[PDB]
Amino acid sequence: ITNAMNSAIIFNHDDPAARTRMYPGTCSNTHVIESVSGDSLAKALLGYDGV
Amino acid sequence: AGSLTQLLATGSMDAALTQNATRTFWKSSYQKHSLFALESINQPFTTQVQFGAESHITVNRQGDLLSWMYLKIVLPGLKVQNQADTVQPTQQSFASLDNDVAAQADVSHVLPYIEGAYTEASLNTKEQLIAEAKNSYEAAKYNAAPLPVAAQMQSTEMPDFDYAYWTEAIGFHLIKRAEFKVGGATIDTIWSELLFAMEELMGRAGRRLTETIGRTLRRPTELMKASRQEQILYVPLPWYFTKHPSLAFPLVAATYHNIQLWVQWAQLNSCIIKSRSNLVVLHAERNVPISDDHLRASLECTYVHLEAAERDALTANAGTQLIVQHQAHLQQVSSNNVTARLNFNFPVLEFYYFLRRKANKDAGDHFNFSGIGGRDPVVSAELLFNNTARVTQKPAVWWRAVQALQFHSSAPLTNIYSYSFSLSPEDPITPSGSANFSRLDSVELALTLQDDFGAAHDANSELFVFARSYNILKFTNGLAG
Amino acid sequence: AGSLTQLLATGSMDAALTQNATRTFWKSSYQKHSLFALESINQPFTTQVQFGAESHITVNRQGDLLSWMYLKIVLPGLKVQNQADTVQPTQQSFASLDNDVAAQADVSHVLPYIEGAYTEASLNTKEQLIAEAKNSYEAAKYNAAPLPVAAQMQSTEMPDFDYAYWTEAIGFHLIKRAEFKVGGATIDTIWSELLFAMEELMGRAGRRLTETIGRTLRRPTELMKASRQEQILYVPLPWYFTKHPSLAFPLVAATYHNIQLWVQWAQLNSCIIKSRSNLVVLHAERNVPISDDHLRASLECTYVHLEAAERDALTANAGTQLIVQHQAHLQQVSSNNVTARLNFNFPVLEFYYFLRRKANKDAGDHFNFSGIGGRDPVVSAELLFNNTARVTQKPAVWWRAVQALQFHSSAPLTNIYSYSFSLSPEDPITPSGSANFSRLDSVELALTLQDDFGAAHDANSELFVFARSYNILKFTNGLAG
Amino acid sequence: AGSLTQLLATGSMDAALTQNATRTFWKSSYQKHSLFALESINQPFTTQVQFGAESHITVNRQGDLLSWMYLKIVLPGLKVQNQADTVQPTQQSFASLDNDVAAQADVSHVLPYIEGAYTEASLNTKEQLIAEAKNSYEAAKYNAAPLPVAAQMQSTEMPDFDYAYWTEAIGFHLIKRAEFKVGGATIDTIWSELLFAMEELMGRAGRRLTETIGRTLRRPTELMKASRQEQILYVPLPWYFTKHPSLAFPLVAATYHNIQLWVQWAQLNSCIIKSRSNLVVLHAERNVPISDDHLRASLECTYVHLEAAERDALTANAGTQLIVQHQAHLQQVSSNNVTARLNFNFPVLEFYYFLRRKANKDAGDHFNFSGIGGRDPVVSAELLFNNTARVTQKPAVWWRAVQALQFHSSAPLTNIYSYSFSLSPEDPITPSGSANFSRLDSVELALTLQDDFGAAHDANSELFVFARSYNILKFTNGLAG
Repeated sequence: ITNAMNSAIIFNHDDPAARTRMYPGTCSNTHVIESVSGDSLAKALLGYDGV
Repeated sequence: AGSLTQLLATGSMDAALTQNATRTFWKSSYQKHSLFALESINQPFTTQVQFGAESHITVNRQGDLLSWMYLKIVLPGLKVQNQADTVQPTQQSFASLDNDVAAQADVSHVLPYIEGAYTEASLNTKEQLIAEAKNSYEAAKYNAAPLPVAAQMQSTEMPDFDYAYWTEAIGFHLIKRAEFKVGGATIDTIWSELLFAMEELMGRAGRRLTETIGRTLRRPTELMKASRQEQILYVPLPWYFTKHPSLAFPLVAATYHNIQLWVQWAQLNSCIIKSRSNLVVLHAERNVPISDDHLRASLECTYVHLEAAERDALTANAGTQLIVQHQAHLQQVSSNNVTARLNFNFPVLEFYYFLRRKANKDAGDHFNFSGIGGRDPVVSAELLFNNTARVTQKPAVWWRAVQALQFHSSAPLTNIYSYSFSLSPEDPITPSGSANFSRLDSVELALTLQDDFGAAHDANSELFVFARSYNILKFTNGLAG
Repeated sequence: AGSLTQLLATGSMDAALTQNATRTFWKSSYQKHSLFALESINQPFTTQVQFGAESHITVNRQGDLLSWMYLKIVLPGLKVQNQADTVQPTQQSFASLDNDVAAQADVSHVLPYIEGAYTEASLNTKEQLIAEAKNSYEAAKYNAAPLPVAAQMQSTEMPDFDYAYWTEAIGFHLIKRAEFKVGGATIDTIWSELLFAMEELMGRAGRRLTETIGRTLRRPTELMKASRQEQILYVPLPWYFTKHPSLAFPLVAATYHNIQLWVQWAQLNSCIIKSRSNLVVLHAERNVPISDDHLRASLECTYVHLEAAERDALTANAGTQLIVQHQAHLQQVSSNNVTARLNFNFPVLEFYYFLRRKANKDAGDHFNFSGIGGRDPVVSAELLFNNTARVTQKPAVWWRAVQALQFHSSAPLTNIYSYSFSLSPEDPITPSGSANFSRLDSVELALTLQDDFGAAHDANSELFVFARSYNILKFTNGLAG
Repeated sequence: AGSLTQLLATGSMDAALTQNATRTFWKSSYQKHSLFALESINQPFTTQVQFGAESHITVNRQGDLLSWMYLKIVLPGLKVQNQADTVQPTQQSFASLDNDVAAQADVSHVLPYIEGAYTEASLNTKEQLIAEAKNSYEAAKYNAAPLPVAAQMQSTEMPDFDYAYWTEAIGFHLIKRAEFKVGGATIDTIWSELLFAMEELMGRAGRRLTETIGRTLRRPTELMKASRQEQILYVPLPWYFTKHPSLAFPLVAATYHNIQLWVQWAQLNSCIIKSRSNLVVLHAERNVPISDDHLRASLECTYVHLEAAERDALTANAGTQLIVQHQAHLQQVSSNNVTARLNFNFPVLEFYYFLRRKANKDAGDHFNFSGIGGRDPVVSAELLFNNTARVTQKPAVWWRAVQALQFHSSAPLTNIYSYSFSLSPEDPITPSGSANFSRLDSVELALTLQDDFGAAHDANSELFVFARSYNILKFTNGLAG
């Protein structure tokens, strides 16, 4: 997903926390993350505080 | 000629009112005050905040006095999804409007008065038979004249869509108990039910806490609208020091004691009502099932900064503050006759009491103190000191409306009853009457409740009695006790 | 640096405000008080209580002072039966909604403006012609723009069943007159119309007497619901001694005088409104025609018990109390120009005035002080002292809204007008202005009323003028006068 | 035995409260006052009163003090006629409900979220697409849960006939600015927007200015009904001397200065809203197009007449009055981040701030301080002194509800925010805190507004900031300054 986002946005999963987090990558200086949407995958990865 | 003659038309009676007059209406006099500033500062809890848990905060020392204190609560927006569409449907149970336990409990009391084939009847016929049986029940129990069946068939226009909402006055309901502690000693304790009763009686017109605590005056459609998005609530904590500037808590005089607020939070299952039993409740932004870790709270404190001369004077001699403390008697009710033994201490200013049906609590209507069919749950009450009537038997309306009219800023919209020994129990600085319960061997509140109160589906209804009492907080050598 | 600099940034002007400051915001000071207790005691009338009769009670001596006083009224629930089904149909006549005398009186004023065949028209056509004639009347009399006919056709959704109800604010209406007597002398007198006017002007937000007096704010459906069962009303009697604890009536200082409350009760025929003219009104529990002996009342008094030292001091020297007494000028109105000659005495603090249409009174709407079509009955008023304008001609809104805004806790919802000579006429202990009417040869209130006020069907409309005046009650050697 | 034992059950702590008691509850004490009388006198303007003009009045010297001051405004009734039926159709443009600029501005923000063929859609389909796009916009911007489309389709039942009405709270809107002048110097200035904000925060329950200023709480049908006939409004001017009798302006002490009220009137085009764009608005009585000369106003002043001894004492030594003056910072808003540089002077008690959308102003809804879609226009605010946070970033609800709860008689129904440095900013005679802005190099109010605030159709939205500051008015040798 990070590679499909051209590393503009970084997705990282923390196995000790069992949590997925999203961070600004290469767009961090130019853009702000306003919102996240998508299908069942986006909801599954991010809808439950990253669980 | 007439206006000058009025000033000359004085006798020996006017001398008691106007001779050597020390005041004029035609010139303002003002007093000079010392320099001070106010600062509002928000502070996080020292422990994690979660539903059903206890959390505490150690209050920072960011000024010389502590004045106002608000619990800032942040609640997420709610969404709902069908359990069949959810990858993890396992959640705590919530009260649901398709399973109205309060309406079912009310129907249970009128079942003996239903004439005809109730079990086999169509839904519309069952509603008619229940409304007719309500008339027969009320005629038999209360000698009530029958209401037209059409006037009892109030359809609450419930929306034809799925929803969940935070319960009425959620800002108070969340605070099951809060304790103000100094040096590890509990100085005062407040309860959710007491906070609501205090707002009903002492809440001033045009300054009601409605939006600040998530209260809609029982309009479910407004609770639904508010619950679709994040809510920020500012719940006032009505400690003795928040009532008047001269009672502000002297932080500088208590330098060697930690000041702590402890809060016991409501369980998440009690905070939410849903349209249907088969819905999962989701956090609206995160799209995950709502969980106990979604409660966020912080403490907003108003500090007072003093000029050095006043700060030094207060540090040298803070002396004593008159304080009001709260006491509670909590009892289960299983009979129409109830005696509450009020083991309260100190000079009691006043007490409040009210009842909650088990069915209203189970329906998530936590501040509905009404009886069966929304009636007054108390028929009469008596107050006894050492088995002698201090207040002889009086009807519910006297304890609810006459006591509120005499001693309070407002009359309660709910079935809250009060009694004052004080002429002005809302004055925080001027004692105006009390009864010393530490010198009474027995204090009994005897209640006659409505028929069938605490029977069947209402077994373990709740009686709340709260008292306000005077005590003294002493400051000496940087300690408070 | 900034907050300390503010405390140092003082000049010669700040010295008048803050030099030698006698108060701090950062330390509470309280005063100690003497020991006292409050007791509420209910007492029966000495004579029988009945509709249309006079009853009295001799107030018991169950404490050292008398503070609050409430008339506890118990009204039976109402039911109705057709006169044809009743074994004894002979009852007093009651106002009925099928014979709306107020609506008929309003129609009578617009009859000259009805164009076309009114007598032969269908009911729906008559309602249209009346609404069009109302526009023509209001255009001709008031230069009013016409309202859409559909906006004037307010159907009050009246229930399609038979009912009777107690009139609006029945707790006040029942008290045609009450007299507080000491030693056989009348100390003060209050009237139903004055009690209502006092609650409109001085009734605090969140402490309105609504439930305590059977007032619904003109919602007939709520009066109907309340009237189906027994009602217990607690009507406050606003005597001088009920207004402040320091004015509590010193029972111990008046030992040789009987204290009496006398009450003249309203006639039963004036207390009830029914859906239809052919209905008999029954006592809901007893299933008998309602009669004059079904009125029940008792007096609820709050006594103060004093410590022996304060009781002995008060017995030795009760001295004098400043009192407010009420005076009344009651006049019939048969013309649009009315002059009321106010033969009041003593230092008058303020007066109230208002009008009642004969048609509103006959319809049983006793506290409806509106004019024709619900308009303001007063166009303008002037106040004259010895034929000199004390207040030049002012419009109704100035006497109703500006005077209430300046001097009262509330603005009246009805057409009650006031004028204050006092800066604070609601302060019971601090005189703040008066006009001495015992030194004026004439006091005239000149009124210009709406067109056709007191004409035709409103011949013998009523003008009420009430004044509040200062006097002194003296206590000496166990006597009061 | 128990009540006497309570009076004997005293210790060393009770001595601080009750030893040498200087007050009793069982005997009234009153103070005598000097003789005075109040007179209300209506006075015409010295210049012509017209819409969009400035007018002044020189206040007459008809007593010794000046107390209350009301602007008495008379507005004609409104009628409408089609432009095609009018012999002279040329009139100023008025806001019209067929051209709702506020609704069009709200739609403009959701246009990017409309999915499908909006341009070619039927009207009912466009309303559906707009409601769905509102859900998508609110989900994207606020993480809001979607509302059912049927709950967003609120039809305001607008009447199916032609009308025009005076805008909400027209009595305040008419007063764009008023200046109280003494000897040619401006003593204080008030603004329409400040008058409304002061009534929202300080307006007491049961004494709201509703009828006196033509305010309906945004019920257009009531504004229409009121606007069909002549309206008489009594707008209170809340000068320092109208707040307490001891601050009454001493006319006798200022004998050599003219006292003037100057009023800048609103433009007629801003005062009226009509059902349709093609209607001409007529004076209802005169049947002519409404014009700028149809505004009528007069000043109603309450004078105080003093006894000669008090008048002579006040003339010899009126001394100094503490006064509150008002200051204003008015700014255009074109971005979601706004910094207001508050160049106010003197000891500031408190400030108010609020925003008005350009679209709300252009729609004639002058007191609608809401954001886009009726939301709160402020997300958060911070207050800085010399680039140091005096109040760190707080959410809108803290500035609106918590500050009002702590310091004001009422919570605002509109998006008015406040902050007090005073413990009691509504006390006109007792200073209870301030910040001296004449000693701060910078005072900045930093605002984060809602998304798209001040963008596109809302370019040049307005920020209002008003401050209340202490000053001293001095009276010497018949002069005031």
